[PDB]
Amino acid sequence: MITKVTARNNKITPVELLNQKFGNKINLGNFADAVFTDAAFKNVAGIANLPMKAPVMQVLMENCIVSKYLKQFVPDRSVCFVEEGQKFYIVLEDGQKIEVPEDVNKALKATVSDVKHWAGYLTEDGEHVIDLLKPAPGPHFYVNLLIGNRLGFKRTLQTTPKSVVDRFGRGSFRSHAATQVLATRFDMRQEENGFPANRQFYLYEDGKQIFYSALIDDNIVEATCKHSCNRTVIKYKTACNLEITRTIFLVPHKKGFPLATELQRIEIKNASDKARNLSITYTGMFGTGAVHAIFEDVTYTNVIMQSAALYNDKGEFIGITPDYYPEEFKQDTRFVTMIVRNGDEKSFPQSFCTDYNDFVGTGTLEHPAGGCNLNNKLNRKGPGFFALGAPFTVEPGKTVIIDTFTGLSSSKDNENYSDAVMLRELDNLLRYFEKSESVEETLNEIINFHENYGKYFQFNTGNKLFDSGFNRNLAFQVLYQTFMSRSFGQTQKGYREIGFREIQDLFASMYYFINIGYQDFVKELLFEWTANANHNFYWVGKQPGLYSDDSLWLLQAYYRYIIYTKDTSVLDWNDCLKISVMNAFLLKLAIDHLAEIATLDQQMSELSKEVTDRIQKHAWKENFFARVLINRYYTYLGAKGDKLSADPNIDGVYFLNSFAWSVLSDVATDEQIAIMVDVIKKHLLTPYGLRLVTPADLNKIGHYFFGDRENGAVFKHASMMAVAALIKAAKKVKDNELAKEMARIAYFMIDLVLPYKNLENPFQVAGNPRICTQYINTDTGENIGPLLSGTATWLNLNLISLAGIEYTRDGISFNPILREEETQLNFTLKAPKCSYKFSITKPVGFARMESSEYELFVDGQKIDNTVIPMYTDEKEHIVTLKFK
Amino acid sequence: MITKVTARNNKITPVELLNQKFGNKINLGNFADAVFTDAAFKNVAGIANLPMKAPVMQVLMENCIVSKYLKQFVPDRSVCFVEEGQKFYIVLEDGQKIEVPEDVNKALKATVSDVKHWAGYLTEDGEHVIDLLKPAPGPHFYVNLLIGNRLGFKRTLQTTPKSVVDRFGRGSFRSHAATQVLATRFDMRQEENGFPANRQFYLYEDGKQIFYSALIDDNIVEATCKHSCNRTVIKYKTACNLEITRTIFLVPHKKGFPLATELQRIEIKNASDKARNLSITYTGMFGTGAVHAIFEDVTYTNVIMQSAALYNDKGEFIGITPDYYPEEFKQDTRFVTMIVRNGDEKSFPQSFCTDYNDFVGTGTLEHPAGGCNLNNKLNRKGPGFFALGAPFTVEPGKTVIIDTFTGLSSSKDNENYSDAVMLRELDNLLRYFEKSESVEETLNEIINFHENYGKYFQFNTGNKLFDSGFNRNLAFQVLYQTFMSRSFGQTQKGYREIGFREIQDLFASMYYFINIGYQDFVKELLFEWTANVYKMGYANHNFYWVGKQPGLYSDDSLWLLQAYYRYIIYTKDTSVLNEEVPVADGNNEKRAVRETLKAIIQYSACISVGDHGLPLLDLADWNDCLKIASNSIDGATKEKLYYEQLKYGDRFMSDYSESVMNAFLLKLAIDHLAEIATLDNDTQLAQQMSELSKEVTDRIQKHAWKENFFARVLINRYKDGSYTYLGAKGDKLSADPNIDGVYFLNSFAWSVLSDVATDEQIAIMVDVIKKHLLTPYGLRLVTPADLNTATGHYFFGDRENGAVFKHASMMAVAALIKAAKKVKDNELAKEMARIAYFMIDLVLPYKNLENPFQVAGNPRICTQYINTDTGENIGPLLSGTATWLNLNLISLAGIEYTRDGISFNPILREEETQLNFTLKAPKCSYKFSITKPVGFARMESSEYELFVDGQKIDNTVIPMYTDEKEHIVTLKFK
Ligand SMILES: OC[C@H]1O[C@@H](O[C@H]2[C@H](O)[C@@H](O)[C@H](O[C@H]3[C@H](O)[C@@H](O)[C@H](O[C@H]4[C@H](O)[C@@H](O)[C@H](O)O[C@@H]4CO)O[C@@H]3CO)O[C@@H]2CO)[C@H](O)[C@@H](O)[C@@H]1O
Ligand SMILES: OC[C@H]1O[C@@H](O[C@H]2[C@H](O)[C@@H](O)[C@H](O[C@H]3[C@H](O)[C@@H](O)[C@H](O[C@H]4[C@H](O)[C@@H](O)[C@H](O)O[C@@H]4CO)O[C@@H]3CO)O[C@@H]2CO)[C@H](O)[C@@H](O)[C@@H]1O
Repeated sequence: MITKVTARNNKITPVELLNQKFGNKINLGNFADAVFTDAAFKNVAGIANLPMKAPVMQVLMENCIVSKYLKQFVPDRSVCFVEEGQKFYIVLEDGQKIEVPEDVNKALKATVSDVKHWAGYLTEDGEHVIDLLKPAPGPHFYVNLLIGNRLGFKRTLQTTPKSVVDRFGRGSFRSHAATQVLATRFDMRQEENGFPANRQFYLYEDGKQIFYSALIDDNIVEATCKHSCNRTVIKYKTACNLEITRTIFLVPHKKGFPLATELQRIEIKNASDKARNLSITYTGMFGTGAVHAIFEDVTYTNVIMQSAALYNDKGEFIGITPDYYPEEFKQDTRFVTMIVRNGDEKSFPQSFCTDYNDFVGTGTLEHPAGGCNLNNKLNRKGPGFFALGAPFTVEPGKTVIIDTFTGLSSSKDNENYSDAVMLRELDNLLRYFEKSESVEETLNEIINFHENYGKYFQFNTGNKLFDSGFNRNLAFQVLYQTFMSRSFGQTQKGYREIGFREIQDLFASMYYFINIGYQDFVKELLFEWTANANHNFYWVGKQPGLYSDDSLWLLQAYYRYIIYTKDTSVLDWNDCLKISVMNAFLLKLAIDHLAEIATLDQQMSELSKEVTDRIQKHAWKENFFARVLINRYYTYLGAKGDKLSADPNIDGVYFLNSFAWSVLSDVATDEQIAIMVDVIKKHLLTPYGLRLVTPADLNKIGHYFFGDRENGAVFKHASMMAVAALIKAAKKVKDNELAKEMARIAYFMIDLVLPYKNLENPFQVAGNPRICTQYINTDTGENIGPLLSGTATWLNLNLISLAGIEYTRDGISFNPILREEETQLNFTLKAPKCSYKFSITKPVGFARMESSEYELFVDGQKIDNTVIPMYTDEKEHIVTLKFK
Repeated sequence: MITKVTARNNKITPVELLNQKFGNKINLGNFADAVFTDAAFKNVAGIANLPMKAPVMQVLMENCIVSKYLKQFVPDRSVCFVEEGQKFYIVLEDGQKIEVPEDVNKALKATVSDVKHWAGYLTEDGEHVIDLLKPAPGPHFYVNLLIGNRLGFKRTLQTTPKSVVDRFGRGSFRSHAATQVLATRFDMRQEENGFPANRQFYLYEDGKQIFYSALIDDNIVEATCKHSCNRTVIKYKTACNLEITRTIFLVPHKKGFPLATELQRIEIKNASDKARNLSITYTGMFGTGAVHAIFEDVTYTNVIMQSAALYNDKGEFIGITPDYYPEEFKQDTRFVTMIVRNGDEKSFPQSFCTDYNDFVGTGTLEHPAGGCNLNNKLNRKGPGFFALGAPFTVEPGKTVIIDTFTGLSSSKDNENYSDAVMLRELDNLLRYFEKSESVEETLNEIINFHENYGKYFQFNTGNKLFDSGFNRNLAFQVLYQTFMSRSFGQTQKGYREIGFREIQDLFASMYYFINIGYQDFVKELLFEWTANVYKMGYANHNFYWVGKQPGLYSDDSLWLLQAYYRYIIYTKDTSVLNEEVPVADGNNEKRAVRETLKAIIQYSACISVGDHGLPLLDLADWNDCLKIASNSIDGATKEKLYYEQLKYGDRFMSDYSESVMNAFLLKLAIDHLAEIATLDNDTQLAQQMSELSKEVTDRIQKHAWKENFFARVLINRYKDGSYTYLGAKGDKLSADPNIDGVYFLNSFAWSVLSDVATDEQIAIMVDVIKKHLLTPYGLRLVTPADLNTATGHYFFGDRENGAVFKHASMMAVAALIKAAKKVKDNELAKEMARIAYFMIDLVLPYKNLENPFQVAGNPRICTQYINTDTGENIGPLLSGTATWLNLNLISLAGIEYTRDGISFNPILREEETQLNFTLKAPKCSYKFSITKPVGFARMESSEYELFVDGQKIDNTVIPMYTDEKEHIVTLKFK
């Protein structure tokens, strides 16, 4: 009797119904937004001719003038705007082209001003400049990830602090494990990582509120955000003529500092002719110690703690701390402090509030009722809300600098802990940043650390956006994922520890660490993983012996480390495949790796010959290597004749990782690779990339709609593993025509993963332009989070492998697979005791050493041997490759 | 180097520093608010002489005029306002009383206008009228609880819907178990039960936004909320001259309706001379099916679902539903619908939005950017946000009525479920409420159900606020807690099932149900609880659809007997005693009630006992924070380890700590079933238990009576014999230099309730109680104690560390009232009634409105405990307090059901001279009326005359009449 139309419908879209109605009459261009005027969907309102896909109608409807303008046409009939000349017209379906009124014309020119840049843009350094007024392509697009630095300090892996910062500075900030410094929010929307107050502040002038850092109002003229490598800067310009600048970053560790400390510097310049008397109120919510109780018992979280005030030597209030009664929540101690600088004169906040209800009162968080006058009451209960108030004058031209210090001390660093330990460490901190210049110096310390960390591998291509993306941005993400695994990002908030299989992240970061003299730290990591085999850990281990794969990955870390350093003085993967030929390929590589490890230190050389011939005989099911080999009852899963498909047109399930790992372990013969590549291109290759698996009815042996995650998505970690295999095969195989095709697919799939290209057509693609995301939805092509993904690790490994580098017993095996369009490729490479300056020239077309003729020069002299040795002479070597 | 001042460590308060500075100079009155002008706390700003404690300075600082006025005095020096004459003055500490400016005087008169009513007020019907502008005394004070009605439908207890509504209509709404219809919020603040959008709406006029139901702005003139029995009404009046009225209530169940449906009727009257063209946008967030994932994986909760639109026969959009992919989240199907009425013409919404980001846009939730023009896009992802838009004209004088229908259908009612089942049921619903009058009729159906449910017991005292509080409000809470236990309120949001020991709630509601002809439902409940008992005598600890954790906590089983006893005695219905009920042990096996009650007593008396005869404690008992014993055997560990020793009757091989509380429960359980068996025409089973109680009693009173007080846990486990017991003189377990031992209030209470303690023992325990357990804020649960290695979780005053726990303190009052009727000493009896009435005045919700910003709580609903530092009544609003407060007030009024009928023995207050109440029985009625002179009076001591329909009976027992006529009972104390 009653109908149900879901979002996924073979039905027509607004833009399709715009073309069906106005296609022949007006000129619509390559792109055009539109929206339905009614709930029955019979009519549309649209705008013709945009420079890209964008939600222009959405932003148009925010203007009241345009909404009320359409009232005399919609919803009874359909309409479309058209930009003939510089004056806008409205087209009715009954012919007439009416010239729109001047106020309606005012909006339409302003709205369609810079649609090509609505998603922001990248600098030459790969920083994302964002406009706070424009809409987001998705929940991760305007997000930045910050990280501390605990290198050369006790337990780096567990203690290094971490925080997430969106374009308005919103989010949350953590110390060791899941310990919250600022409150994380566990609500219905991805967009809300933190409690809304976190990091925000108000400014008042003579009683009235004139500013709120999370509210763009009529008084704000310019408002931009620049996300960069390990800091975020947000600028504003008011109509009243103030230039406000927020800078957020995490403090790197010094002797005697708190375990976790986040710094926000707020500059305020008075650009007008007269001086102004203002006041700041800085707000935020501390995270609870009793995180589980937020669900089981919110009233418990409130009664177990109380607010406390902090005072220096001179009896001056400096800030607020939450004080807990239970001993288990006393092992961490939080704080927030403020320091107002006014040229020479440092000062502290003169008022405070610690009850959200009292602070907001009659109003809202954007316009509190009790915001100017704070009541200075310490709350007997939680939650740990705070507001720190201070007045200041700013003379005309001069700038007032306000520095905040939110943070945490902990028993995990200090033996015999108490709140007294936090009090010592907070003093150290406030002493260190006494002088104003101190903060700008520590920032440049951070900036330089990363610029210098990235120097291990630097592409000098023509495309500046690729170079910065790889040299700064990707390098950083791979660093970030070494410490954090998949534990903390925008939407990744709940308890995921450090995962055993995220040792994978080390495979890429290892060479970067060693080359800034942290070979010690790389050893420290290896052993901490080696200690466990277990499936998870942080301080102690969780879900022990759960997954079959975990143990096997460890060998690949040791192998990579040992081979690079010559240091012998050291000694299932799919989370939705509940029912392993993959593990056979891991073990085979693990056996053959340790064979190479032992020689450098006959048992394993023989063993691999047995271990291989087990798989290739029984696991090779005619057309494709199997995935799960059932010997329990249905003979197998993952080939021709498994009898487990959910597609009339496809015979069987085909797992991409069965191909990938057969090649990576050197099991599959050239005949088998050429057969699997044809299977891959038929089914697993889509317009949006290589998908993880073909359709399959696992009920006879889901959670997501088709396209998301496991049900047929382009899972980018798995697809980068396939590219790793394709690149390996394109170097080795006999057939050059196959080699060409495998490199064709590798570079095709790389262009769908490189973050910077997300800014080409961003309201379709989304993702994040500086940070690799998890998967591409195969209905929309939308890059979906989280921002923590093995994609980056393997994207890093792959680009370098394409560039030619491959570390072996004798040194570097150099075998570059350039793009068919590229004629030049240049990159600097570092080694522990030397450097290299690589430079490859080739004619247009496919070229590799196994087929094409070439000359290979190292410091003049011309080696026919493709291996380049690891020099220890402390000098930049010039390597040149000329393909004929 | 750096100092740390905590809230509790902070020496002087602002009001104390106001008195230290202005005490001798000005007159400050009994009450006065103040605030510190600086962070060092050296100076204060205050207002002298308020009619009660109130946060007046807070509300004063919201006014900009007054904030800037103080800038020329604070923060360097201290200040106080004083109302000398009708002009306000500011007093400096350096003498001068300066007359404040006229704009500052304008505010101060307006602010201190009605401080006596800032927390609202109660009507004569016990409805709480609330002002949306004034601040709340606490997070539960302006909250109301709503409940559906599944009586005479499949699985009442599990399927009855429930919702919580604050003064702005904010909150969340649930169907069976923890299934969310509207989104619950699991955040940092108690104040936020729901997603903020839930139940709110906007109104627009000619492009602009002119209203938001959760924002009082300059355009709002009047804005009040009236919380009542099972509905909430919120009224507004705008400057532009609109009279907006929201009415929220849950629909009672009809044939073929959805399992859960919530109705909000929005009336909008145009009081002005000209007609207006407006539009409404109604918003809300559906609850996720994947509730766990909100914490573990928020992105999962979003991708597993998508929005869907609903259309009727005529191709007209009616509303929105969230559509899930996983089969496990397809077993419930949600909806929201709207119907705009404009006299004769009913209509549906013309637009919609389902992406929070698109709807809010550049703005905020209070002022969305995309609010007037909705984009009609179905979201491919969650979460389940919705906005339903409709235009309408309202002629001058006429009213536009908008009715919403948010709700849920489910497989738990319907066999072979799909989304098609929800679609059938939504049609039924929208057919039923087609006519406009229909909704006002179903409301009056609800109102009448409760007015008529309450008629079981009605006080007709002088105090109207007491009467309505007991007759309407308490009655309702006790109903609400029968269905919901402690599962769903404002702050009680996480998974708590139906607890076995919350059968206690039935003890009070039972007599109300039977007297509206739902003796069937009362039987249905009894059996559902009884089901969870095993063939042995132990039982499960909790349940919802299936029951779990058998014999885990030691008390649970024993409470069931008190339910059966109370039911049987009231109805004389031994036919329940011979009925077969599904066991929790194995197979599809039945056993008779007679043996299910025989086994329960046989377990706690013979099987699971210790050294000195009394029952074992296993893991724990009634106290949820008394974890002690090492290695506790489970109910079916013992059913496998009782078989091990033997290779009925003989005791279980252990030396575990014996719960002395459980000994009193078992003793009453044994003595109750003794009374049950005799009435079940049985001389043998009565003779079985009659002897048994004599043995069961003399076990306790000999070994458990530790000189000055009955013990709590009798530890019989340590070989060396250091620790002989817990809970008396000489236990050697106190954490107070000035007190010898731990003293548990429930050890007193249950010794009296089971009729174990002699009059000598009661008089001794009452002196112990008054020394330590009696505080200004009531009877506390236990004295300080180093039970050690677990240390405390709460500061002193909250919950377990020395709070006045009101469920436990009402159990103590039950004992005090019992003892005040029976005992020989009238001077003791007097004193025990003195304490009973003292503690009752700290629990009755209506008295919270006397000094509410100190006391908080909630004026219509009993809360959990009183903090003994502040006197603040702390939530949650679901508490055994109400159940026992109900039992206690009735027992004080004289009523006590026995074999022969009503044992009438009233303990009036010493101030009261009159007391009248109507009582209902299954086949008759009573009109009680007691007159006495000022002073203490009881039948055991004072002389009296007792009249029943004229004639004067010397027998104090009044029989249960079956003549269908109102009997007049009169008591005159000389
Ligand atoms: O394997 C590849 C890669 O995966 C990354 O792993 C992800 C998976 O991609 C993803 O499918 C999986 O998701 C969970 C989800 O987080 C849970 O919340 C959800 O829980 C359901 C449960 O399944 C139901 O039975 C129950 O009724 O409700 C709950 C929700 O309340 O289950 C799904 C899977 O079934 O999450 C994985 C991460 O945990 C990894 O990061 C990477 O290491 C892997 O290599
Ligand atoms: O006994 C009287 C009465 O109690 C009511 O029960 C309440 C108790 O009053 C209350 O003290 C208790 O509080 C819990 C709290 O809800 C839990 O969240 C919490 O959890 C801790 C845990 O203790 C730690 O070990 C762990 O590391 O962290 C979590 C928090 O993340 O534990 C406290 C107790 O210590 O809650 C009880 C409700 O279950 C009952 O309703 C009533 O029946 C009793 O008569």
